[PDB]
Amino acid sequence: MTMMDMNFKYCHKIMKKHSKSFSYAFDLLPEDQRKAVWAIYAVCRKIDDSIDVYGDIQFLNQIKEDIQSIEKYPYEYHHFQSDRRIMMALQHVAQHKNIAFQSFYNLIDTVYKDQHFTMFETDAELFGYCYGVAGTVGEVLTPILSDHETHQTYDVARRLGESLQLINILRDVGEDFENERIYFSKQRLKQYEVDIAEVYQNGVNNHYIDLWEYYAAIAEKDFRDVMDQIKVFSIEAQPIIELAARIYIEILDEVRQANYTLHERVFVEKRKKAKLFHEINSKY
Ligand SMILES: CC(C)=CCC/C(C)=C/CC/C(C)=C/[C@@H]1[C@@H](COP(=O)(O)OP(=O)(O)O)[C@]1(C)CC/C=C(\C)CCC=C(C)C
Ligand SMILES: [Mg+2]
Ligand SMILES: [Mg+2]
Repeated sequence: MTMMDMNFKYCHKIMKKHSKSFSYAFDLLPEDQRKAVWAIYAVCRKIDDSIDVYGDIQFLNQIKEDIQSIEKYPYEYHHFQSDRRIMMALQHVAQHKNIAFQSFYNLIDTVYKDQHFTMFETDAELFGYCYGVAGTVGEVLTPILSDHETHQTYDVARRLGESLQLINILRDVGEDFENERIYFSKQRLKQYEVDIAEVYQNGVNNHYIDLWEYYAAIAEKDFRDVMDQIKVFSIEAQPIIELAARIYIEILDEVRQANYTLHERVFVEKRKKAKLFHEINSKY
């Protein structure tokens, strides 16, 4: 029951706490891959949460320097500046897998940027943001969840990450609005004649529903194209990745069934998640 085990179990704790869908899915991987996913998760979570620690970029620059120490000196003992437990585990993972460190740097730049948030002019900017926050995560995970990483593998993984993020945005419209974030593009908002503030005030309508469903068709189409290439991923990871996706896809029906409410976070019941997994296991 070693010190390293304790490091991973802490990372596990962070993921079960914060990520109900992805926890449920990725914990079903073999031990060595699921532990690698916990570690990558906890690093990404620290990066995403780092600003509201003091109020400024301090903890974030520490995280980055810790990651750069590992990249540069993967086998030396580091006195980590941010979170020792998470960084020891990432270092362990890096000694065994070809981590794309530039994908973590991309994620971190995206977090820096989001301080001076400004709304996206076009869907092209929005999709670029999706890459920064979530495509990158797919990239980091690639060597973990596939046997032989090629460009096709990274591509599928990126596309998956980016559509899960688009689903995320689609679940959290109202919550995001309260935090003075709107993610739909000004182009697409103007086109559908939608003022998010107005809809947060007055309830949904046919305009907002149409704009919401525009982006949903994009996420679902991207989901289907990923599923068609599921076989880039190792045989053990295939069903797990399919479940993670299906669960997050189900969030879209949850939004619908709640009439596109901007005043709560909808969710897929645990008992539903198990149903989807049952469904997926028959196939496999
Ligand atoms: C490392 C791992 C599993 C996740 C990343 C953990 C973090 C925190 C990243 C910081 C930026 C953020 C917040 C991104 C959003 C994750 C959901 O937020 P979370 O808060 O956990 O859950 P929920 O909002 O539902 O409560 C997201 C949608 C990206 C999901 C992308 C995946 C999974 C790659 C798919 C490709 C393959 C599997 C090849
Ligand atoms: Mg969360
Ligand atoms: Mg969100």
